[PDB]
Amino acid sequence: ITGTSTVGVGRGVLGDQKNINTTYSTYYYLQDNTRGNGIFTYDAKYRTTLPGSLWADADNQFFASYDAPAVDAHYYAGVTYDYYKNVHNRLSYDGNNAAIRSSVHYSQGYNNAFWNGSQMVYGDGDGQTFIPLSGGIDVVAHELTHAVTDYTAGLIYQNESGAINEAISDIFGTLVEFYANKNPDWEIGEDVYTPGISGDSLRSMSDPAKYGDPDHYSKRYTGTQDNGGVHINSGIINKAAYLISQGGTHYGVSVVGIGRDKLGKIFYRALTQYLTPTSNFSQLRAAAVQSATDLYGSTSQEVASVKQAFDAVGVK
Ligand SMILES: NC(=[NH2+])NCCC[C@@H](N)C(=O)O
Ligand SMILES: [Ca+2]
Ligand SMILES: [Ca+2]
Ligand SMILES: [Ca+2]
Ligand SMILES: [Ca+2]
Ligand SMILES: [Zn+2]
Repeated sequence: ITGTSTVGVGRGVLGDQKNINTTYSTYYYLQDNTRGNGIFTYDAKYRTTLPGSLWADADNQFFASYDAPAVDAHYYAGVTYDYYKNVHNRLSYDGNNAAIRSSVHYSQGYNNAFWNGSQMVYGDGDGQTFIPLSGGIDVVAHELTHAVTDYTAGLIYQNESGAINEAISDIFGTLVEFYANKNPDWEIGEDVYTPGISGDSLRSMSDPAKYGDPDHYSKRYTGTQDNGGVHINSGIINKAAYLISQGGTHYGVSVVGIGRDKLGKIFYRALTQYLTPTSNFSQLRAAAVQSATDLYGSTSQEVASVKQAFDAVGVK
């Protein structure tokens, strides 16, 4: 909407206070004009119609329970925008400052969040498996990274290309979590998963097998569930990315870590310059090797570590 840029204050899903960029015109709207062509957050009102209504508030204070998922969807979209702009010189998901739109309170008891090809969508969870999913910065950034993928490599959401698509979202969701630097880790969804269970998460990148996901190509899922295992076989690539950054020995293969920032540079270049809609895991390895070669040189430790990491997870 047309108005003037303002700064509200609210509390997120985990009870933390934060300032949010709003717009005033009669009401205060969750419309952040400071980033690209705007970040806009909507109320889906427990329905499945999208996007719902642009979030309007009478006083620019967002401390009600019902407000919390909107505060976090809006704020964490801003953090994710900042990460891509400041770290990768990418202006929003399309590289041209496309407006970022998110809807919260999607459906009833909905245990998921997703990018739908046009916008972000967040359920509130059922209160047992999940609390409102926008409370997880890694979840928000995972979603939005799907938008980046859609506009770049275009990885089809099935089989190996879909598992790469998912892993790319987990990698950058984690790197955004480190960027914000609030309790960062290599787990996915720990801030919103199972409020009644401490210390767990939806997935682990450092040890995917802790939740039954494969950590070696020989253990890949080959059936048809989950679009051919896109959230299962992602563990193989997540493990490789974790090893590139942090190092380790895995199935008797040693990997010298090169750190998160270089992981991000290598995978961002692979995603935006080398991957295609049907890339498989072997092609991802080649893309990462080439990206590291472009950035650091063919004889570099970075190239050697990328090769080590894919060797460790059985991808040639
Ligand atoms: N038990 C647990 N914490 N996670 C299981 C599911 C992990 C991954 N396949 C998925 O996200 O579907
Ligand atoms: Ca209010
Ligand atoms: Ca964390
Ligand atoms: Ca995490
Ligand atoms: Ca939990
Ligand atoms: Zn995803």
